[PDB]
Amino acid sequence: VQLVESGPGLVKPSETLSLTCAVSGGSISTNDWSWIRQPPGKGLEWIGGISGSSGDTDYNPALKSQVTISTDTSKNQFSLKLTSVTAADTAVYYCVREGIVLVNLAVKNWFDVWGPGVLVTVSSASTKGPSVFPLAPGTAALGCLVKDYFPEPVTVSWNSGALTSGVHTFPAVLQSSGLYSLSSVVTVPSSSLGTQTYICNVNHKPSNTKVDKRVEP
Amino acid sequence: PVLTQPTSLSASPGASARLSCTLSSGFTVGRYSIFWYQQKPGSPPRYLLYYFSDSSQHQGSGVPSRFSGSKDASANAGLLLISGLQSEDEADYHCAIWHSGAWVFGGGTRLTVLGQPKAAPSVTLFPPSSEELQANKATLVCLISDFYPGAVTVAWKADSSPVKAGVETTTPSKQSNNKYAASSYLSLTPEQWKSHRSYSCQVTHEGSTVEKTVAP
Repeated sequence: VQLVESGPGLVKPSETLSLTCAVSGGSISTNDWSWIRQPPGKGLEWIGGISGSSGDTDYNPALKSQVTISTDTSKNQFSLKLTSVTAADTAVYYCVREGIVLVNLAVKNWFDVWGPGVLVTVSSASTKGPSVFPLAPGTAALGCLVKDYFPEPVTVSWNSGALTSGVHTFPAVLQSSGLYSLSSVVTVPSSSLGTQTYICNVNHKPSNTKVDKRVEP
Repeated sequence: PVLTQPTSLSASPGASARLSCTLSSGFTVGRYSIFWYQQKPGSPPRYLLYYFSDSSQHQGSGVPSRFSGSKDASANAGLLLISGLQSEDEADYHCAIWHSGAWVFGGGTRLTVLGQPKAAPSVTLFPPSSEELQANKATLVCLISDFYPGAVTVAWKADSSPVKAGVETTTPSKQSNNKYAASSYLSLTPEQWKSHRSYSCQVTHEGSTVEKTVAP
């Protein structure tokens, strides 16, 4: 049995998050199913469950007003609908087939078969190129701050790719504004600061923008 | 929370891991079945087992006997015991219980199986650039590197007072030297930045805390 979550990776706040779980090598009608999500860097949260046989549902009480979980036996799918989303709904979403076993005549349910999960990001932001600011400096650390761009990704190089040693580019953060930010840093000899030119090259393909920032002491 | 798990834990290969899942006092652990899941990077969680008592428990299919469940009544906690630790056992371990029409999850414990020497983090803190300030913005950038295991906590301070608002922090990831690095940001207004004596980025890693401070 294989589960594959599908749906838009981006949803605007107050709008509706919709996701479909395609199931192969198994029948929807003969099992119970659940949606579970995991915000970046956080723990798991059970959204809700549905009985493939009765169609009855059980939603997380803290999410009651948002959740709709339905089934489509025709195409062997089951879907999730989250209305009026906010930044709290940014997460990796998993569709799951529940396991069931009887122990001492007691029913035990667990999360048995999992899909790979899909990231859904909530942001009101539209496509926007980055603003690049210099992070001015034995050895010396200098960098550039790649601020307020959307969407991911960007790539960073130094001196058009001629500088790779000691270069470290960090993962992006999602700010409360709905825009991304990251930083790249390189460690260079202090004596090179007055002789060598250091430029960070930032490439943001989604907006077709490249920004080069000369970083000076 | 209902279920409290340590954020991280580390142990040596071949040793034993004891992962705790502490239930808040309204939830007597003796009354609940504790479910455990194992999650490896970029991959969905995997059902390990559930445990209620010695006579009421079940192992997940394909899950070796070295993974076992137990309870600590005096601590009101569910336990996941792992013997003969292998490097592959490195994962995020989640506990869960069922209560009143809903599943409740713990925060998950990141277990590291030690595979290299421990190392305290190096910290570099950048003040807002002149260019950013002139664009009516201010960002403090705290770069953290060269640490192992890959679990740290980041706290920001305005003068000596803690600051939570405007903080974003990345999950630690390995660099080319096989050690971990992460980054944290503090967003400020130019006036906030200029009106304070100093701001600090404070990083905790196991028994050490490293703090860097910048001033306008």
